[PDB]
Amino acid sequence: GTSQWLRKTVDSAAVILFSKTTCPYCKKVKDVLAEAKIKHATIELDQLSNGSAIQKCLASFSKIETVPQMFVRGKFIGDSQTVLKYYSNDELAGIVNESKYDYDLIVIGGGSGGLAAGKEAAKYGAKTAVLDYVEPTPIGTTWGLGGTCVNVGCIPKKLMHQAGLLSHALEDAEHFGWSLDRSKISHNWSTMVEGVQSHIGSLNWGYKVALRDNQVTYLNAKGRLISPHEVQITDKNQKVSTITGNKIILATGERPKYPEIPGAVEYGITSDDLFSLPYFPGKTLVIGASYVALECAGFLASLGGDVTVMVRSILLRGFDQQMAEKVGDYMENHGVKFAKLCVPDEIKQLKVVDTENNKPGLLLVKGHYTDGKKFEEEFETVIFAVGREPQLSKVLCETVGVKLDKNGRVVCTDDEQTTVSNVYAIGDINAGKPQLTPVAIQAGRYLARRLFAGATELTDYSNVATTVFTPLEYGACGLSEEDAIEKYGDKDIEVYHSNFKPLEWTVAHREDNVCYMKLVCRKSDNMRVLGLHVLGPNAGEITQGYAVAIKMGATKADFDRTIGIHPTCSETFTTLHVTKKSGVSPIV
Amino acid sequence: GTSQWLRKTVDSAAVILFSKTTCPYCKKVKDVLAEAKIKHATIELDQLSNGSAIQKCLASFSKIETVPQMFVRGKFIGDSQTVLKYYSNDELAGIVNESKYDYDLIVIGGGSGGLAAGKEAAKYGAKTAVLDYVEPTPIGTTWGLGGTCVNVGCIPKKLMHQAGLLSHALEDAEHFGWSLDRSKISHNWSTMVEGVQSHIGSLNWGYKVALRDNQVTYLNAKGRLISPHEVQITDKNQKVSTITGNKIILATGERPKYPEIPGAVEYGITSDDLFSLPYFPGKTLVIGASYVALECAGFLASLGGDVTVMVRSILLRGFDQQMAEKVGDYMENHGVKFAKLCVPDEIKQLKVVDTENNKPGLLLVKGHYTDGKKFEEEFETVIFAVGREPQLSKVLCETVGVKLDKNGRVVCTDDEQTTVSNVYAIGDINAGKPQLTPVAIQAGRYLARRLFAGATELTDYSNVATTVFTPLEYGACGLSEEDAIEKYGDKDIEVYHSNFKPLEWTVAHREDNVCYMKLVCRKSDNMRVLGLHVLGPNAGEITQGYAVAIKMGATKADFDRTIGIHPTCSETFTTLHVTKKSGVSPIV
Ligand SMILES: Cc1cc2nc3c(=O)[nH]c(=O)nc-3n(C[C@H](O)[C@H](O)[C@H](O)COP(=O)(O)OP(=O)(O)OC[C@H]3O[C@@H](n4cnc5c(N)ncnc54)[C@H](O)[C@@H]3O)c2cc1C
Ligand SMILES: Cc1cc2nc3c(=O)[nH]c(=O)nc-3n(C[C@H](O)[C@H](O)[C@H](O)COP(=O)(O)OP(=O)(O)OC[C@H]3O[C@@H](n4cnc5c(N)ncnc54)[C@H](O)[C@@H]3O)c2cc1C
Ligand SMILES: Oc1ccc(CNCc2cccs2)cc1
Repeated sequence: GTSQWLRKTVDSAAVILFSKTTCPYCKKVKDVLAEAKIKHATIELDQLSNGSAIQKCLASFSKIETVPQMFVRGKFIGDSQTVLKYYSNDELAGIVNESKYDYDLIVIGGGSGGLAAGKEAAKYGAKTAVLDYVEPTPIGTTWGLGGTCVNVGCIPKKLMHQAGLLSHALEDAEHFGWSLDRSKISHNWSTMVEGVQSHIGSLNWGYKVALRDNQVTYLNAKGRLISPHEVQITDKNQKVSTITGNKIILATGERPKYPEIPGAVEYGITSDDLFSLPYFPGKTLVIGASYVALECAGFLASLGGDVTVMVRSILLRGFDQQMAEKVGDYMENHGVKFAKLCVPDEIKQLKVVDTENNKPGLLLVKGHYTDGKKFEEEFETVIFAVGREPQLSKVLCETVGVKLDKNGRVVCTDDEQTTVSNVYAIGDINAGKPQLTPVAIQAGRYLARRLFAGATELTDYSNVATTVFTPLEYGACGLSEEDAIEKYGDKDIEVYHSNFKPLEWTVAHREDNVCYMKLVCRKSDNMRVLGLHVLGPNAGEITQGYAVAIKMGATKADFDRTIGIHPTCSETFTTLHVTKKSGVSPIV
Repeated sequence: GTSQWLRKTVDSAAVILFSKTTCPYCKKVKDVLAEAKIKHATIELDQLSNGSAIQKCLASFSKIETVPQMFVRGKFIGDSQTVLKYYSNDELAGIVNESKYDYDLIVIGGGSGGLAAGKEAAKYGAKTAVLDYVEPTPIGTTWGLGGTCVNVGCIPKKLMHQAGLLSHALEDAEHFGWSLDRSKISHNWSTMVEGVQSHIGSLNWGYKVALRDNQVTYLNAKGRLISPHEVQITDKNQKVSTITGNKIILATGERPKYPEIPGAVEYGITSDDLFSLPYFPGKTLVIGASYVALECAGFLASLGGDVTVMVRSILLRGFDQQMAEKVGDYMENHGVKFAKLCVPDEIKQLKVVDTENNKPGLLLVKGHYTDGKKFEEEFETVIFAVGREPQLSKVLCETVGVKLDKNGRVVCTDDEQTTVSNVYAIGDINAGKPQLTPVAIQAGRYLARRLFAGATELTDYSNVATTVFTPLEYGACGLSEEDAIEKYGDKDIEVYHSNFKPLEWTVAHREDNVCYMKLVCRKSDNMRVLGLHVLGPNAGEITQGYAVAIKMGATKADFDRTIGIHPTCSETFTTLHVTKKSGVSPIV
């Protein structure tokens, strides 16, 4: 019953006050703790819907059933007079700071989930340490605090995506009446990297400050869990030492893989390097077909580069494959070339990168197709986006006993708990969860509230919406069409779909029938919406609101009875009617 | 119950077949009707939850209980042998064209709702006429088929808005690395208007083609209803004649109002003239405070014009007022001048418009502030945006019986029926309804299904989302905050809000804390979202999807459990936490 909740909370919380709102004796303790700069969690029992039962089990720890009761790391401290006695005797500081370990929580990894978990834990009185270290790339690139998204991920690529998009606005401008001469317009790579890097730098520093003003200790060190409560750390000056913590959170994420071919590590780069590269890549070869590969090929072509993408098999594996093909067809018609069904064999250096003059090198790529024929072409730059992976042998001593799945990711319960009872993992290294930054932040926030504040909310990991930021963006929430058919049978699946054309595209003389959307619906369940898909401008802003409706179990009927906002792209979802089974064309 | 439905359906349907999806006799009649180009509604009894009692109740009209049964305008026509016999003998075409009236449906008004009702009715075999005539403005402006939105509303105004937004792309371009000199670039009004008008012309054409292909009769004539079934039509040649119909749908919309001051009609213009003006307005005074006024002042400013808005009292009366003031503040910080608490007293002409050199005139405007001080200034163009009104005197003879509310709008039941049992009204003139194109369209399609296909679905007019396309856009769904407090009391209303900054605005050096959103919730009803508000870019794309969740009863918890898409603006709705009562700052 309620009893096992209360004991979990009391054993885990660092400082926690069971209080009531209309209690002037409770206010006296809150104010004293606030003046002493003592942060704590608070459980207002008159607001929880079974506070009476809780007030009874409290007596199992404190032998009293009144309010307030203050606890520190599992130990009952006093009622109002006892804490007030400690305070006027100068004994309150040394009691709240009494712990078996150096910290209440050590977070290994200062990325999206790590930093989120750390700040949230500190709010409730947990002495917290956050460790972060950025191991350099093969050519030596390195960056500041924040993790992959901040430094070499979502933030720089979308800013470069946006620089690409601005090229369309210079194309459109004559049709809308602006007199600029588009043919004498060049883009400057290094100017744009400076502005992107400058915003990035403002985020590293913002994070360092945030940690400081939350009383979190930031340690720029490499962590290693040598035992369930012991984390070993290495300085930037090689200096080694050991710190201890009650709870450990692992949040060290992933890094880009390289194919095992001669020349790859020596002569190629990855996305870790692309966002601070000091020279324009030049004629580029992007090898791979994930969203990283397609997004990066996309904005290089838009900034005027000569870009080729080498695809082993298909585009965007695991995504709706009608949509992936539409995405890829847009790119192929708007200046991205593809070497389909082709694979690399080696990279040969012909020219070394010129640091002085700020120029790329020259490379020779040898590959072959699946018919056997040979690929041979020279490129100034070669980017590998062939997947990402964790390296938990650098982080996690095998003797500690954290169970890893077959890819190297951490097996966790639905509350992020590992096979060692005090160790948890969040974000990209949590086996089988969506690898996305908002997921890592919600995971790490919600988990901090459970350990140190007595919350019960779990992170919900299903139907998390995504957006691929290719030249024509692709937004999705829910099942792909092939997955929905394979799960319920083709007779049980109805798909409503339609092309559309942004009103902005009419005067600009753009394509009529490339933008596309569809709803995938289960017949036998009130036409429930299993998955939404849209290819068009601003696809993230379009998709996001519908993720709420879908989390609430939206049906086709719900979409019909809601009225559109006009003129928008997104309103076309409110009047879909052509089914795929009908065979009627979806064009405009 | 069921009995009354079946008799309403049989009485107003034009041609209707009762059928079942398995019956191969019914398939025989469908094929004859198809081959004869006979359009008809079809009800498939085995797909309806009470097809048994319906099939029995059919015998009250036909004296048989079997399927298929074919009816024409209330009269039972036969089973399969009788239909086949009529076809075989050349009698079927005459039977199905038998009517007491010229038309099953006459639509007075060819705009958003009118066109939508007509096309839908035609699909089920209703012989349909739509009338549309555009009374010219005071200076002579006139336009083609489609209504106010297509020709002088949502379509031209968003295109002009979009031209204005393009100016920020060219400001933003230098910071993302593109070379162009923003200073040597200028805008050509007439080039822009040619592109807008070209798209509008292709909409005028598309609609005449759609009516032709649906066998709808289109008469470019002004309609007056003289009796319940008699519509008097007047030619572009002034020829008068009378046509009759079973059902009448009034869908005549509204036109701009003018203040009763000297010189307003002679020398001012309205939005009806703005979108096709052959010269650039020049220095402009917009008189009004509605969305029309603010959206037009907005794009005129972004296109380099010298723009002043003259406001009697407040901005955007009827919208959440905190949101309205953030809208006006933004416009004022970006080049729109405001003359506050001011009203105009007369317009004097200093220059006649120059048709020759294609230039505007010159005008002197006199007015006064609410404290008596005088207003006096020169402008080249004065645009009145002081409301809109219907002119049902020109459509509706007194003696017919159609009740009007005190505004001239038509009083209708929740199924759009007027005080005259066969006359209906949809769109802007339907009293008490949100005056929006998606609304007018949905009402027209749903009503046509009920008249001629046996449908029961009503149009749901509650919580229709909206977007105001000012320089910084404002999307909304549900109640204003002040309305929500007036209705439930302050203690029962919680408001979560935050500022935000688009990632696109970081490198562009745009403002940190100007974009804003809030959720207005009800504490006693599970923290139900009563109103959603967002000021920022793509606010209509942002808001639309959430309208579906609001319709389904979404709470604050529903927003919390959904994960955001990153990086987006709209993802801010998924982690809102600062409340207004807490007094914490909403900046970031
Ligand atoms: C090119 C690219 C684009 C992306 N775009 C998007 C997007 O648009 N939207 C989206 O939602 N997601 C996007 N992602 C994914 C997103 O970046 C990740 O899901 C997210 O960053 C994972 O966060 P995390 O907290 O799990 O780990 P990370 O953010 O990777 O942070 C882990 C941190 O811990 C550090 N660390 C590692 N080992 C140690 C150690 N032993 N000691 C100390 N510190 C250590 C790492 O160096 C790093 O700083 C993108 C990823 C890439 C590569
Ligand atoms: C400047 C402006 C901007 C707008 N922007 C938006 C927007 O962004 N989004 C939105 O949802 N709404 C917008 N609206 C509102 C939208 O235009 C109306 O809600 C919509 O047109 C209502 O459609 P309706 O069918 O009721 O009327 P209308 O579209 O006005 O159609 C009525 C038609 O009937 C004709 N008619 C009138 N009298 C007769 C007669 N006696 N005989 C025959 N024909 C006749 C009229 O000339 C007209 O063609 C805007 C309106 C304006 C003025
Ligand atoms: O809602 C909107 C709809 C279209 C646009 C302009 N289109 C930009 C693009 C051109 C090519 C790919 S994306 C802006 C907002």
